[PDB]
Amino acid sequence: MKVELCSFSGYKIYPGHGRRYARTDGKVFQFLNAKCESAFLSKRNPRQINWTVLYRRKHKKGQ
Amino acid sequence: SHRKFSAPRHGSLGFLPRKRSSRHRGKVKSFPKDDPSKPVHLTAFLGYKAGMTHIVREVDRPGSKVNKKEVVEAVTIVETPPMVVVGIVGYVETPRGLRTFKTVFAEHISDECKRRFYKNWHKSKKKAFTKYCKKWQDDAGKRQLDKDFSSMKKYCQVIRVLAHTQMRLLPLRQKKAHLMEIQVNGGTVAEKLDWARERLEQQVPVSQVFGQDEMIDVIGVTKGKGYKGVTSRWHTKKLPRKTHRGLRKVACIGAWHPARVAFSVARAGQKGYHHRTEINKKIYKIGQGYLIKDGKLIKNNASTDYDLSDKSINPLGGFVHYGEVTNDFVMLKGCVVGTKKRVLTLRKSLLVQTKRRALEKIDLKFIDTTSKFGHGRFQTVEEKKAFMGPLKKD
Amino acid sequence: SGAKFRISLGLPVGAVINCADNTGAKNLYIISVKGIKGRLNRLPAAGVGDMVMATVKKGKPELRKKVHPAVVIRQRKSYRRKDGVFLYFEDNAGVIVNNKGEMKGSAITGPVAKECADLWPRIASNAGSIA
RNA sequence: UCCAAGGUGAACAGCCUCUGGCAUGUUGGAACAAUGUAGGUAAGGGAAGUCGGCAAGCCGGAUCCGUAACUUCGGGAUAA
RNA sequence: GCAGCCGACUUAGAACUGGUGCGGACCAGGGGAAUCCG
RNA sequence: AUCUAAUUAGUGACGCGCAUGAAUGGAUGAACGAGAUUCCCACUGUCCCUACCUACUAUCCAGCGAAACCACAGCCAAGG
RNA sequence: AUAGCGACGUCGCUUUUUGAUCCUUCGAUGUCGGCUCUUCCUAUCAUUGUGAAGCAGAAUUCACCAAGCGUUGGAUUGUUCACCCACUAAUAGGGAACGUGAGCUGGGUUUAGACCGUCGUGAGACAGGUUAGUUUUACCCUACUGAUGAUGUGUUGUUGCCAUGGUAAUCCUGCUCAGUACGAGAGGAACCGCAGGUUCAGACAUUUGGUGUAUGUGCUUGGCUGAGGAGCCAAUGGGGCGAAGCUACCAUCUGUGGGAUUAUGACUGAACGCCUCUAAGUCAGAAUCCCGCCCAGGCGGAACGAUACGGCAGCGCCGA
RNA sequence: CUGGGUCGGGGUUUCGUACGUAGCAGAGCAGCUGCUGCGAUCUAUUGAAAGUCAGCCCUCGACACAAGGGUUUGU
Ligand SMILES: [Mg+2]
Ligand SMILES: [Mg+2]
Ligand SMILES: [Mg+2]
Ligand SMILES: [Mg+2]
Ligand SMILES: [Mg+2]
Ligand SMILES: [Mg+2]
Ligand SMILES: [Mg+2]
Ligand SMILES: [Mg+2]
Ligand SMILES: [Mg+2]
Ligand SMILES: [Mg+2]
Ligand SMILES: [Mg+2]
Ligand SMILES: [Mg+2]
Ligand SMILES: [Mg+2]
Ligand SMILES: [Mg+2]
Ligand SMILES: [Mg+2]
Ligand SMILES: [Mg+2]
Ligand SMILES: [Mg+2]
Ligand SMILES: [Mg+2]
Ligand SMILES: [Mg+2]
Ligand SMILES: [Mg+2]
Ligand SMILES: [Mg+2]
Ligand SMILES: [Mg+2]
Ligand SMILES: [Mg+2]
Ligand SMILES: [Mg+2]
Ligand SMILES: [Mg+2]
Ligand SMILES: [Mg+2]
Ligand SMILES: [Mg+2]
Ligand SMILES: [Mg+2]
Ligand SMILES: [Mg+2]
Ligand SMILES: [Mg+2]
Ligand SMILES: [Mg+2]
Ligand SMILES: [Mg+2]
Ligand SMILES: [Mg+2]
Ligand SMILES: [Mg+2]
Ligand SMILES: [Mg+2]
Ligand SMILES: [Mg+2]
Ligand SMILES: [Mg+2]
Ligand SMILES: [Mg+2]
Repeated sequence: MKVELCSFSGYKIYPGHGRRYARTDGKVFQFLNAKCESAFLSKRNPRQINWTVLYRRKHKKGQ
Repeated sequence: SHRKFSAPRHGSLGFLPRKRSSRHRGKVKSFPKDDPSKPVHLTAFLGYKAGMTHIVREVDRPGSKVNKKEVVEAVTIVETPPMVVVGIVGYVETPRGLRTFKTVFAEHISDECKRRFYKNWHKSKKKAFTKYCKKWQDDAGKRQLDKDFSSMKKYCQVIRVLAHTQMRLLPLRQKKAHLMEIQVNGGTVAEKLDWARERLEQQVPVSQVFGQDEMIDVIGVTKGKGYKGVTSRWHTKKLPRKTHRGLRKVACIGAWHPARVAFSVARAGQKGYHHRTEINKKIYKIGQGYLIKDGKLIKNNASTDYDLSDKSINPLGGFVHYGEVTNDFVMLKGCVVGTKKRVLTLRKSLLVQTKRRALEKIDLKFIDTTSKFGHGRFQTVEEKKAFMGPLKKD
Repeated sequence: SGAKFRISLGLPVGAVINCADNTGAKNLYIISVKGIKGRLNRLPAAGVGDMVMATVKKGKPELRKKVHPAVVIRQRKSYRRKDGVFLYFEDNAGVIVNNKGEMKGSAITGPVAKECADLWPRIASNAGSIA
């Protein structure tokens, strides 16, 4: 297996789940589920979505 | 006039009486052919459907791309607590068929097995087999049934062990255990019978009935769908939108002069809850149930030699609509018939198989245990807590 | 040595797709799918890596009003790899080849699916990116 | 045929409310099968369906730009 | 030409701000090229 | 000839016109048309190829309750 | 002359063409096509097994057993027919009241409104063209699909047998064989393996996708409860995301073995001293047939369990 | 001394960070001589709040309930 990270949410992707996406200019992206996929397609910036690992890291929450 | 354009007919007439099954437990219509050369062994088992999940496994088949690659496959979990052998029944061939000759029952029968003999256990006085059981502790009964054993050995050609499941260990509402006759295939009738006579009132685990990476058959009852129209019962073509008296129908029933509706014409009616036997399902893993080993319990029955975790086969929050499985289970490739917590009959293969798919060895490297009650995200609670960190609830 | 696995097919007859080469054609009107027998009322459909017949509805004048073999290299319908990943691209696109297999053009713009690549070796040589 | 409130809004449009009125339009209860009648939503394709884009769907208000052929010189025109 | 006191809805411009959402419900023209006839 | 991959369709020409033709009006033509046709863009469950959801039915029950139709009636094959 | 054809003749079969007739129906059998769906025929296009070529291979002809299984997607036309484009293995032909309108549609024929051409003095006519033109009823009987139940075994229950019915799988590609056999060359096979796919069938929901009134959780328009908070109304207010459940070649899983034999090729072997597959006897033999696997389970049976109080009582077996 | 049922508690999961309070965070504006008010929004408490079987999983926490009722059947 190659356990790997979601492009938008930043969670952990397991072999059976998720969805792959290939843009016309390369840049293969990976999504945990339709939630993250729809956010990315609607071009939501992960920095302002609260439940995202990027948002938590940027706001220094946890640790 | 002929049809302008041909098309294969919808549905199959091989399953023609599309009626609700008269039975709820799958019936073994044909047991594997007997041969005295092989040693004695059972030929069938009873399990319960729990759910489905992934497996990641390495593929070994020269020629294809998946060779030396790893793929994910859907598997179905069947909980199979060990059966209890509570009788033996003999059969003799006659020119009119295969007639039953004599049944002999064990001295001790569990009340969970005696539930099957009553339509209302609550109001009953539970008097079943009370007078029959007295035949074992007196010399009159002992010499009554020993010559019966001798007569069965002399005149019987088929021996089937009457064994019942053990629903006390299942997380189900039902306490009335199922029971069935599992034919004994092995040597001659004498040893075939004096091998069951000590298996009487004893345990039979599935690990000694089936083996790994073996092709078996599953007999069960489909999920019921009730009264369904023709377009969903037979998957006929849907009529155009301009149709006046409905469009989910079949336009022409039949010609004129046959003067009757033929049995081959699709009609509305009952869909689902049919009896079905699907062959060639491959065992992937015969799991081991929970067991207490020196105080603590061993739970890692879903831990492979490539994963080395401590996760059980149960997903997070247990199997949806079934519960959690704690007994030895059987993992089958692909989907199987029936609904959740439905009883299934496992049957040994009727055919001799010499094929790459049949003889392929199986070596799993990952069993998915994420939650099925939604989009699961974490394999186990420990890793979920490690990723999340402390919460407000503590 | 290994034939392609079945993948979902989301390009029936009548679909116009991008032409990702330098032949000058900008459209590809799927006309029929090679190797399809079909049944009653069932439209022939093509997926990644399948040879089709196509016409150019927009492009260089000499490429129009004619029937060209073509190969589909990208599709937007999600298809499942045997390893268990569902993959789908941004657009439906193909290239123009002849019956033997080599491309009429010389270069391909954008990624090329692995199923197309390992099945048509000549296209994989010109493919800038893979999967 | 006469009388005609408040808000939104161009509006006596549609929607909500006050004064006044009414008890769901000649019956109720329990289920939520098929087939209907009336509404919706659908991956990828986009008329390949059909005699025929029938039906449904797209557009839609207002402000600022821009607006062709043709013309009976007025229009076309809310062109696009 | 100024000072004071009252005032009715408009129009334009700017900053800030929201997960690009803003005629958010309701109301509310699909478009173009041609032929026949009137 | 053009339109399409493919056109008994459409448009533009050709005219020997079975049987066109000048107030039994000929030709054209802006604007208009719940008029008749063809093509293109956009859009879509028309279709590939179906699925799911909602409301009222249908369903069962309490009460209440007709009508069309009816020689006698109602399982088939062949024969005459 | 007879691989393949076949003149001049001559004998037949079929009722999927048209005729001929007028037997039934005029107190009405709804009159073209298309859509949908089932079954049947073989005069076999492909596939299985064969025999013959002017069959070297490849390709292609002719013939036999044979209808098990397939026989497509579109432009033009109301079409049936026809033609073309493309794929395919093949795009064979037909019947069932020219199958099928209380199944649809109504484009065409075939009412009443109109227009034109020809004909007529005229009203009007035209298997000439054009445009618009209400498609009713099942709750009865049967058939069919499913659902209770009845029938005997003393009453009930559990486990079972199978008489009978139904029946299902199909075709292709790639690799290897092999650039080999064959052939001067160009070209160019086959079996056995291996990997897949088409059509069909039976399931199923881990995963992907669809639905979504858990009316679950945010957002938001107009109004309303004095305001905040909390909410509500707009026949589901609208719009994101969405559990469960249903559900898609739009996801995933599975799809089988024998027997007697047909065509044909043979063995031994007479009739007919030799010869002969046939006369007696024997062999191989297939998408055919039958059965198995699979679905249902008979006014059809089997084995086994328990068999009606403690105030009454009902029962079972025995007392030749 | 066992059983289910209701409620509660955990598990899972959906959405996305609640009310209140605090902030020298806030385009700015008004009043009082730096202070006080209006102010969409932002930050912290806050992966918070809410829902979660009705056909999800476990409980051994609380509560009451459960030795019933009716009609039949004989070799
Ligand atoms: Mg046919
Ligand atoms: Mg209608
Ligand atoms: Mg789930
Ligand atoms: Mg069709
Ligand atoms: Mg009402
Ligand atoms: Mg009322
Ligand atoms: Mg009234
Ligand atoms: Mg009414
Ligand atoms: Mg769609
Ligand atoms: Mg879409
Ligand atoms: Mg068509
Ligand atoms: Mg319309
Ligand atoms: Mg215009
Ligand atoms: Mg003209
Ligand atoms: Mg007019
Ligand atoms: Mg057309
Ligand atoms: Mg013309
Ligand atoms: Mg004249
Ligand atoms: Mg004149
Ligand atoms: Mg005239
Ligand atoms: Mg009633
Ligand atoms: Mg009739
Ligand atoms: Mg009649
Ligand atoms: Mg024949
Ligand atoms: Mg009829
Ligand atoms: Mg008409
Ligand atoms: Mg008329
Ligand atoms: Mg009724
Ligand atoms: Mg049979
Ligand atoms: Mg799902
Ligand atoms: Mg979803
Ligand atoms: Mg879902
Ligand atoms: Mg508020
Ligand atoms: Mg109203
Ligand atoms: Mg959604
Ligand atoms: Mg044989
Ligand atoms: Mg012979
Ligand atoms: Mg033989």
